[PDB]
Amino acid sequence: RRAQKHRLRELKIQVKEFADKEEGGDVKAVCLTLFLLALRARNEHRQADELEAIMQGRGSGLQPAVCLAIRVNTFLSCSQYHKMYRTVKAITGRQIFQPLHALRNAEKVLLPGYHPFEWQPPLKNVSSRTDVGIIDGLSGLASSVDEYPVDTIAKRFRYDSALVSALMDMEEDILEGMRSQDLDDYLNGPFTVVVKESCDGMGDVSEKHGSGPAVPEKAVRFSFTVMRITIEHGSQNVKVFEEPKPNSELCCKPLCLMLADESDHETLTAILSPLIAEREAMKSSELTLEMGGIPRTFKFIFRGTGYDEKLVREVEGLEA
Amino acid sequence: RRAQKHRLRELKIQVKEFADKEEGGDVKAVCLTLFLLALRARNEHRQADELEAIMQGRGSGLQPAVCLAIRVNTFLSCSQYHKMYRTVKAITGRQIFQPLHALRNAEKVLLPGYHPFEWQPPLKNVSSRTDVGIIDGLSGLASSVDEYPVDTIAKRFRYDSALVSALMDMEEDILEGMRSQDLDDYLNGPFTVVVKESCDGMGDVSEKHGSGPAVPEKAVRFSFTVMRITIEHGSQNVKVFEEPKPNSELCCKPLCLMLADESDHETLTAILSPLIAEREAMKSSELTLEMGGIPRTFKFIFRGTGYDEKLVREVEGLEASGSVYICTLCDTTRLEASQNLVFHSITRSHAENLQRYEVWRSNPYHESVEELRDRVKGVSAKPFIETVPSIDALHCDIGNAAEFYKIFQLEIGEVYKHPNASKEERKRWQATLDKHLRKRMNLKPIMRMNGNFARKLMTQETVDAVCELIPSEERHEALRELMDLYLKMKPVWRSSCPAKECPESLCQYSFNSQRFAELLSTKFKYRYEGKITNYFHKTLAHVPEIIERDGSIGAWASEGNESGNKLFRRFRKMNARQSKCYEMEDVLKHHWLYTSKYLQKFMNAHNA
DNA sequence: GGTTTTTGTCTGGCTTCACACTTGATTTGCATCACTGTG
DNA sequence: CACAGTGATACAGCCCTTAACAAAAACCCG
DNA sequence: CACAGTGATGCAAATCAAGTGTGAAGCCAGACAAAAACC
DNA sequence: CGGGTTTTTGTTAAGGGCTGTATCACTGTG
Ligand SMILES: [Ca+2]
Ligand SMILES: [Ca+2]
Ligand SMILES: [Zn+2]
Repeated sequence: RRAQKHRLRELKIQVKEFADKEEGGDVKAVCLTLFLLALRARNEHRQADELEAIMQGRGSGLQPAVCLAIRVNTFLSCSQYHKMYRTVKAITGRQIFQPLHALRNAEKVLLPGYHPFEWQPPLKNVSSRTDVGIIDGLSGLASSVDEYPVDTIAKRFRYDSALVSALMDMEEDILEGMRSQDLDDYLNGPFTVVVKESCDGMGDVSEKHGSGPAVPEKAVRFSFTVMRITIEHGSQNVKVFEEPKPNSELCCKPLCLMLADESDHETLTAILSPLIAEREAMKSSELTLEMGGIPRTFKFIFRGTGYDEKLVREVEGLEA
Repeated sequence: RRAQKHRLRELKIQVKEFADKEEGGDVKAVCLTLFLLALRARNEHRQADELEAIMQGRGSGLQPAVCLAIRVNTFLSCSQYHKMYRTVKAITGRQIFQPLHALRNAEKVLLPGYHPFEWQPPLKNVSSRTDVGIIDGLSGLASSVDEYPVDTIAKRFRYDSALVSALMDMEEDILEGMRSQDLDDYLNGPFTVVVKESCDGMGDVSEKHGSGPAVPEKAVRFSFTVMRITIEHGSQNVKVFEEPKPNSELCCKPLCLMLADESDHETLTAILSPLIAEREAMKSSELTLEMGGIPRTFKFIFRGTGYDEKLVREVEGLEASGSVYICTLCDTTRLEASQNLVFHSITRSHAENLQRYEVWRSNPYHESVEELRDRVKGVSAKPFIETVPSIDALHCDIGNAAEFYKIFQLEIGEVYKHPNASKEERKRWQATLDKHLRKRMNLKPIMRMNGNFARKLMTQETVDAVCELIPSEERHEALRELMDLYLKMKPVWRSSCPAKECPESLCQYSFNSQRFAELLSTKFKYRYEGKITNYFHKTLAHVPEIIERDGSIGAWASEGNESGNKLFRRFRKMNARQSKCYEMEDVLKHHWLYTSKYLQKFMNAHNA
């Protein structure tokens, strides 16, 4: 490297002084172009195509989004992925899989708290901030010695931000659906979105050791799916996206996981009150989101169909 | 392509004149150097390495062996690997990975039954064929409706085939160790191989649907691992290998997997008889096997230590498990063991148990039931598996920790002043002990005691948190000193090399044992007058003798077999066919592939 | 209209990739089989 | 002293620019 | 009428290795000649 | 045999950016 730099001590100087004049000072692009022309003069076309793919990250590389998709949908843990990446490094020599920090950087885009959303009218009792991530499910429940004892752990997502992330994960799907029925592409009619929220407790979940309250060995999950999305066109309505597998495990997007008891009622109400408040506030509100270069509005219709009979009774008044 | 030549016309002239006058005339090469310099300055070393690889010899494409190694060690299943390979191919273009059929072809080298071998003394009662794979564990037992009913599903490797597969998987480690010992390389002396047999029966395995016998919901695994390999040189032998993690899940090798009850002696013996026949046949023979192009001979020394207390009682011939004869190494009654607590001797063996069964059956002296049992020292059944006298470290620790838990539960109630207590009092003692244990050291209450619970409860903070609930001070000091004694005792029978990393502890074990025994006999007369646990008996009597006889206690423990049991459920649920007739075979093959070591060095290529 | 950029061509000569036929010889892809797991 | 995870976080290693100087290996010829 | 596995088996589709003479395409030489977006 | 010339490789310190590994309290099969 040092010998090449010392021999090439001037060539960089005049190529950069020309780049400052002809282009602006982008030495990498002009050097790549000159290499491509040199290869063409030497008559290698497949090699030039491969180099172009490499510069575009197609011939190799496996972009971090693709690597994260592989790791997540292959049910591979982070440590196992690191082992596989390290051994592929050592053997092949190139970088076929991306590093864990790159995966984690690409992770933040899909998680809630990255896109900007504005409400009109603003949601009642819901903050207008657009960077809320994983918040405590207790909603700041009083946990001193003087009040009702708390023995639950709950991490939950704000309902509106979670809906924004779920809608943005299917941006291409919504565009394709709107293209399929020969509608426009920049149409910004008010979308009508129906969401099936399902809550069901579990049993025989092993309580762990470690610092925390006397947590019972029961877990209650809250989740929602996006069933269908429609736009208002002309006098009637037309569907854009319909889930082909409504009962699959790939559509039951989680919302709020608390390791509490289903039979216990006070803690259940305390933890699930904020979500119901947000849902009631959003029942009559309009969500604005920058959907692929054109702002479009959203509407929400909620159906609580995914409850078993015992929880339905325990919630909606009925006894036993 | 054409509209970009008129920015480069005014530059290629000086580029090529410089190349002619200084480099020699090459333009593509000098531009390669310039582009590498620019890319490395821009901090695009990934692209720089890709360009270097593509311009140099193309290293694209992984070997089927390394693909299989990744697929097995990264805990992956065939369908997930297939979709990973499909997406990688479809996106990258070139086929970096290798297909499932190629991986399946490449995995026949490691599985037993593909390499040639022979025995210099022809083994008795077993075929010399060298192309046997997974053979039925039932050994062709009669399944006719008229015969004794069968309810077991067993798939099994032949013992010598598994041994030769393991040995020439071990081949390159053996060669590397031989080089590292400053010896020759092509020497072919009588190798001695020491292997460890571990057997344990599990529970709560979910029986599947489908055609098959009335199989129970219990499983028994029979696994072995290679510990030491030695070869003779002049007047001494050299340690050609030594297992670094004898208790890991990467060393125990599955050999015979069956779904049968541990205590169902009928089917247990029915399935394990061929294994003992093979062990007896090959315990007095010699194996000739090529090793890197040069034949080498193998001797075998066989030891059984991976057996739990109940399984030793069942297969060695002791009464049931409780009896009055408590130890599996010495013939001493529970009361006599409770009064002596110090001095004993290891005096049981498989041949002694066989002859004692012969005496019990024939009754050569015309004597009654009680006196005959007294003469036969509790042997009331004929043994069928040879096991050496040893101690299972994990179960010993678990039992000792449970006993200490009960001692704390009693002491927080001061039973020494209240000889009579009620069930409500005992329940309240248990509840307060659990609450304060949680509050102080933060352990949840459990009903079956684990080993992590043992390790966390065997601390000084434990006796601290207990004694802050005991009003008296004499109990405080007694518990503290007993706890210190136990912590000084534990390292000896839990370390891989007791004679290396714990010399002072090993030396002081005897004095600590005497102090512990007399402390119990004096300050704990309310628990240990006329009765003591077999695990305390073992720890206080037999551990130094076993150290002197063997070399280490704990390297032969059942930690590896427990880890294999952990792997068994994962393999059954994600890496095996979900049918009652092929699941066991698939689990056996995948577990053998995982425990293979040729597929493990590939994932440690980063240190090369 | 001026100015600059962007494509187009010119003929002889060079290299570089695809194929024209045939017969095997592999490698690779995907459907089938009776089952599980969370209730 | 069971041993291989399990994932987020933070610090260390390696390497790029500036520019002038220093230690070291290969031929030429008196 | 849940749905994503679970791995071995087996047949069908795809790719290729062997022989040399073609075509078909990209590019090199330095120079001349029309379209198109800002004034 | 050794200056003399030419070429190869490294070195000093201030910053930026990617990459690798140790650390934290825990898990499970018992
Ligand atoms: Ca349920
Ligand atoms: Ca067991
Ligand atoms: Zn004993």
